[PDB]
Amino acid sequence: SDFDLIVVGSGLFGLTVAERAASQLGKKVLIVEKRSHLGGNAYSEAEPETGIEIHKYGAHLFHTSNKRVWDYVNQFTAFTGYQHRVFAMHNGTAYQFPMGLGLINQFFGRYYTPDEARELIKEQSAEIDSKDATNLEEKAISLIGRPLYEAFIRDYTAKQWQTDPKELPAGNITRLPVRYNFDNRYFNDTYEGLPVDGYAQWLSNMADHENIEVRLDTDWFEVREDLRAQNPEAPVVYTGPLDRYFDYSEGHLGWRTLDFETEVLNTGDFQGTPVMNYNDAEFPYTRIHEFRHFHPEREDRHPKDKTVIMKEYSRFAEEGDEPYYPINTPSDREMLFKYRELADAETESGKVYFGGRLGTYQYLDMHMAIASALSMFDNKLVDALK
Amino acid sequence: SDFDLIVVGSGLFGLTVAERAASQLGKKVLIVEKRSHLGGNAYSEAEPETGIEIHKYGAHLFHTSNKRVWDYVNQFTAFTGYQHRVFAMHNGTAYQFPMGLGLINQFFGRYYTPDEARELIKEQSAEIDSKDATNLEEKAISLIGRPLYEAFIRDYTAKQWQTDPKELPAGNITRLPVRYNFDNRYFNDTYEGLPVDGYAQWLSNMADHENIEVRLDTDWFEVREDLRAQNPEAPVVYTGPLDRYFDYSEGHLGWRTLDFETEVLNTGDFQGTPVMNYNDAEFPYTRIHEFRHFHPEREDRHPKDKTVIMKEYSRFAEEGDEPYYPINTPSDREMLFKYRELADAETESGKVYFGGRLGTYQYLDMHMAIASALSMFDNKLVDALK
Ligand SMILES: Cc1cc2c(cc1C)N(C[C@H](O)[C@H](O)[C@H](O)COP(=O)(O)OP(=O)(O)OC[C@H]1O[C@@H](n3cnc4c(N)ncnc43)[C@H](O)[C@@H]1O)c1[nH]c(=O)[nH]c(=O)c1N2
Ligand SMILES: Cc1cc2c(cc1C)N(C[C@H](O)[C@H](O)[C@H](O)COP(=O)(O)OP(=O)(O)OC[C@H]1O[C@@H](n3cnc4c(N)ncnc43)[C@H](O)[C@@H]1O)c1[nH]c(=O)[nH]c(=O)c1N2
Ligand SMILES: O=C(O)C[C@@H]1Sc2nnc(-c3cccs3)n2N=C1c1ccc(Cl)cc1
Ligand SMILES: O=C(O)C[C@@H]1Sc2nnc(-c3cccs3)n2N=C1c1ccc(Cl)cc1
Repeated sequence: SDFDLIVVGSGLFGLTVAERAASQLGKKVLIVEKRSHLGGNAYSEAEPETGIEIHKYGAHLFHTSNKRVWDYVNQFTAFTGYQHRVFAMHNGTAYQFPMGLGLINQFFGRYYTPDEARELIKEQSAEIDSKDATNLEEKAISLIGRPLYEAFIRDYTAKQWQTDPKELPAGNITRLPVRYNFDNRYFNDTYEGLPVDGYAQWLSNMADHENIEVRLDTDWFEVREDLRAQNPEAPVVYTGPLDRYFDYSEGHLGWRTLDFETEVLNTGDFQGTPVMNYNDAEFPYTRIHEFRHFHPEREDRHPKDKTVIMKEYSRFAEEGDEPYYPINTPSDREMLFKYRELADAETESGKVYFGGRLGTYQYLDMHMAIASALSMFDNKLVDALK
Repeated sequence: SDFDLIVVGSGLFGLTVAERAASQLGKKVLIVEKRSHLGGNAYSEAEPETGIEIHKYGAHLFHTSNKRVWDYVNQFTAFTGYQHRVFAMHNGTAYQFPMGLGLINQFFGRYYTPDEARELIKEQSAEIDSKDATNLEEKAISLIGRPLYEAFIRDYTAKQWQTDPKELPAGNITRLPVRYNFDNRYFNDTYEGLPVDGYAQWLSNMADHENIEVRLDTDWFEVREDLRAQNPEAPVVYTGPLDRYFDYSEGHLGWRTLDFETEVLNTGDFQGTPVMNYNDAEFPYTRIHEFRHFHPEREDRHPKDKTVIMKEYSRFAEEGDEPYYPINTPSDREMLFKYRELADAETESGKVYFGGRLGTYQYLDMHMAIASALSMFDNKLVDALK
């Protein structure tokens, strides 16, 4: 028998689980990854012409307030001091973003003290009682007022979810916080940074252990009869699609996908910030990423008069698209439930554990996936591998 | 016989000289300090009614790109992650500051790309060519255009120096940088932070050594005859005013001083950011500091319906005002040249060394003082107090 553990999927969840087993329990791990590379969607690589590090599966920003995770993660990479900030384009003006005093002054046309702004938001949002809000539009209005909702929320939402917010259902927003200071640090986590040597290097490291064999370009469902037969004792951590695992017997869970239009441009700086949101309906893309700006420490390496940008587009994920964000319509929810029960059975009866973004039909930040894998390793995999 | 070195003044340049003396080459040192505390103007303390750390003699922000100084400095304290950011109040709008894409957008009314912005600034500063320009005012306009100059530079300059910019020489401004991106990190030094437990602590530990004894509330001139008698080959490091040493014999050197009106308010947040510049003439003060925002990691220990602010005012420094920034008028310089030969003759026949802001008539950042002190300690001191 070849392996004590089988991990399907090479994302942060899979990797963490495989790496812990390998180095903590001394067990032997096979990682079966369907793509040609490790790391799932966190994987990055050099754009050929500029050499700038880019993401083909979406921009990734590491941040966490979990010291265990931070310490763990720092075993495989150093991190830059990068602090993620975002701006929001509305009617040809780049707004300071997360809503706070900066956006408020730009928007309403004059400076508001912290107390004056609290009062402003209340006066604006009073048009509707949260109690009386019958949908998402009303709920949002009830929280931040119609002008801010109409300026920065409505269209942006329609683009991402391709639905009128008048038609989404009110419970979808519990809160829309306004910062009543000038703090525009996008994350409020203790630790934040980008991998000094790029993502690929970091993920590659997590998998570089003597007790780990990586199997790229290999669909689990194509080789699972063999592998199970040869390693009948070995449990399985599955981070693949949950509905696909059960042969879509309860239907197909709905995801949004993302399209990325990449351009190399003959300027050294296109927007002077890593990410520009586009809140208006008049521009089809949701954001533009300019990647050089993610690693300002590399400016000497970087082209002087070239930059790579990437326009992002939201779309329902169809036959052949990469699934990215779970949609969670009522049907999706009822469907998820049936699959969740089936999974419970499978785990008990089969020693097949489900994890990760796809495995659980749930969006996970990198640090939340890592935490969840540390938990599964602790509460389940040490016993199961004992 | 009792001391191998006397250091005058407990500001950073002195603490650096005395510590590098005691710790590294062993000698026993005396520090004489006019004032009732260590640190000079760096010294912080808690404000009674709120307990918030404040500087009674001006906000101090540590930042440097000298690793040696960074290292040295950490030997005595630890630093927060704090990054300094400034906002500029003009005609009732807080502006993103250092001039860059943000300010430009707020000011000119629409978003300019990095390239578009460079065009805009070129076109606006075309009005005066650089090697034209009689005065500083014209030089500025030559570099950034007249509208920006009048909004953000003119009155603010006039407030700090109490002079008409158009009767300052053009030479005073060489570069007037506008950032053609969205970076508003105020300093661009490699290392940056505030002392986790305040400056007061940090300063103590600089002193706190065995070969270091320090007399507070002690004027050098009131006691130097005795001390020089008993300890008569011990060279002196003088960091007091260069002109008061030689009894103002060649004139009084012109300095700026700052006054600080302190207010404790019935509100947890006055302006939502540490420092707001006031660029306009209708405001007597240059700057408002709200000190709770210097240390956000203590928002628990902080009150939640109180905060303390300081309005900063600029004035010509009287004798017995605390000198802050050298004015360098032509009379000032001519005076300075003769104070220098007086001081250099004094070093060479009295073994008194002249260092620090006050001893050299020269503004020094915290880290430029330490760097300076170290290089005196090397080149001048250890050589001649073998
Ligand atoms: C567009 C976009 C943007 C972001 C993010 C995600 C996405 C999609 N994330 C989340 C981040 O990618 C995170 O690492 C994952 O969500 C973690 O969950 P998984 O480990 O399951 O990753 P992930 O979903 O990447 O791993 C799944 C892997 O399993 C493989 N697989 C699927 N089926 C298989 C099969 N049958 N056989 C073999 N292999 C199979 C897949 O190929 C894939 O590599 C993020 N996080 C963050 O912290 N900050 C951020 O800014 C972002 N940004
Ligand atoms: C208002 C203001 C604001 C700032 C700053 C200064 C000032 C004045 N600085 C500069 C910094 O505070 C200062 O340079 C350092 O403390 C060290 O400089 P010196 O020790 O050389 O002068 P420093 O003044 O600190 O040292 C000399 C001290 O010796 C004492 N002394 C004078 N005469 C004496 C006598 N006859 N006998 C005994 N003792 C005597 C005085 O109390 C005097 O302060 C700063 N730096 C930075 O990096 N970031 C910042 O934000 C600021 N902000
Ligand atoms: O920017 C990001 O990386 C994620 C943002 S923010 C966020 N936080 N929680 C969630 C989700 C919960 C449940 C499903 S998605 N999101 N969704 C994002 C998002 C959603 C849909 C689309 Cl088309 C594009 C971005
Ligand atoms: O923020 C600070 O700590 C100082 C600023 S910025 C700066 N950098 N170098 C210098 C000087 C060189 C030479 C004389 S002063 N300055 N001056 C400042 C300043 C000057 C006058 C006034 Cl009333 C107030 C602040």
